[PDB]
Amino acid sequence: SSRRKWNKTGHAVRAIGRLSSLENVYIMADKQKNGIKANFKIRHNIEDGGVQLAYHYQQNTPIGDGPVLLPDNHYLSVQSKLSKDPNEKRDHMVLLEFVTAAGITLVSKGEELFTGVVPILVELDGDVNGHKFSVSGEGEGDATYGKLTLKFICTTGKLPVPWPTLVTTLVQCFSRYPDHMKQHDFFKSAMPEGYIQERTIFFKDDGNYKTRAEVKFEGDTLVNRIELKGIDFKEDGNILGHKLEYNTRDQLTEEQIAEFKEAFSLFDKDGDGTITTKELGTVMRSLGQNPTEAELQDMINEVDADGNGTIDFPEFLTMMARKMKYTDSEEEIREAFRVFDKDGNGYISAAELRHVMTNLGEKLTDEEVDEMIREADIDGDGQVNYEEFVQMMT
Ligand SMILES: [Ca+2]
Ligand SMILES: [Ca+2]
Ligand SMILES: [Ca+2]
Ligand SMILES: [Ca+2]
Repeated sequence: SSRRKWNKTGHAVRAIGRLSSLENVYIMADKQKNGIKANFKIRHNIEDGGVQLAYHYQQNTPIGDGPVLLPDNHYLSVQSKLSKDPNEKRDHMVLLEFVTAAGITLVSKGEELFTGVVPILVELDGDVNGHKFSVSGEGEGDATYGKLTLKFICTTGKLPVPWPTLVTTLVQCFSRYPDHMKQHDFFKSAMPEGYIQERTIFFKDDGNYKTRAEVKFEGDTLVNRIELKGIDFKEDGNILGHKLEYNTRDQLTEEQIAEFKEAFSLFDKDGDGTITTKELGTVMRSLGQNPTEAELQDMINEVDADGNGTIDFPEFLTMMARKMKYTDSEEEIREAFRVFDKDGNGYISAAELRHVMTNLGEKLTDEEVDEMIREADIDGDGQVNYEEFVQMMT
C-alpha cells in the first residue's frame, strides 16, 4: 500500500469537492405566495457506471388562510434507503427516510400534530411520454426523529419509470427541525389545512417531470395526493430505458471508515476532532486555491449538522459516506483530477504529484512518488491520465 497515499489524498480532494458543492434541499421564503420555494439536485446512480442528475425547483403555498411561518434561508438534509419486500409480488418500493433541517448556526400550532407517530397515505397519478401509471403508498411518520417509513405499490402494473426517480415526488412536514430553528418550519405551520406543492424536475440530458400535490390532514392521516406529467424523455435514455440502480449501495466497511479518518486528520491538524475554517483554509491553500473566510464558513455550513461552525468527526464521516454512496459527475471527477494535473495537459506527472504531496506536507522521497505513479500507471508511460485516475479513485 502506497494505495494508502492515493486513498488518503484522494479522499481529501473528494472532501473538498463535496464542501464546494450544494447537495442539500435549499429552502427560502416566497412572501408573494405566503409560502416557500426550494431548489436542489438529486443524484441517481446509473447501473454499470455514471450518474443521472435531476435538478428540482419547488414551490409551496398554504391551502388555508391562517398565519404560517415564513423561514429564513436554510436546508434539509435527507438520508433515503430503498429496499424490496421479499413477500411482495406487485411492482413496489419500500422506503426509509430520515430528514433533518440545518444551515442556520447556533413553535407553531400545527407542529402539535406531529409530536407522535402519524399515519400517512400517498396517491399519485402519472403520465410520462404518454405512459400512464398510478402509485399508492402507506406508512407512517415520526417527526420527532425526522423518520418516514412507507411502502409504495404501482397499482397499474409495471411502473414505466424507475422507482428512484419518483422518491422526491412521493411530506417534508415530517422533517426534524432543531430547537433553534422551530420558527423556520413552514411545513408544519400550514397544517392541518395543508399546502399545495409544485415542482419541475429536470433530468439532465433527458426529459422533465412537472408535479402538483396537495398535502393535508384527512382525519388523523397525513395524505399526499399528487399528479405528475413527464415530457421529452428519450426512449433509450436512463429513465425510459430503466438504466438506474434501484438499491442504496450503503456499504461502509470499518476499513472505509478508517480511510475516511485518515483524510480527516489531514484537515484536523491540531488533532482535536473537529475541522475549523482556519484548518480547511490551510488545506485549500496548500492545494492551490484561495478561499475567503466567508466561503470557508459557507462550505462548513453545508455539512455542519449541529450548527457549531466546525465540522466534527461524525459530521465528516456522514459527509464522506454520502459522497461515496452517490456517483460523481464527469465534471466533478475532472475537477478533482485538475487538482493533481497542475498544467492541464491531461497527465499527472511525477513532478506534479510531488508538488502536491510536498505542498500538503507529505514527506515522501522522489522514490516513493515514483511508487505512487507506478501503482496508478496502467499503460506504463510513467504518468497518470484521466482514466487511470478514475480507476484509482474507485
Ligand atoms: Ca481541529
Ligand atoms: Ca458541527
Ligand atoms: Ca500534467
Ligand atoms: Ca499512464
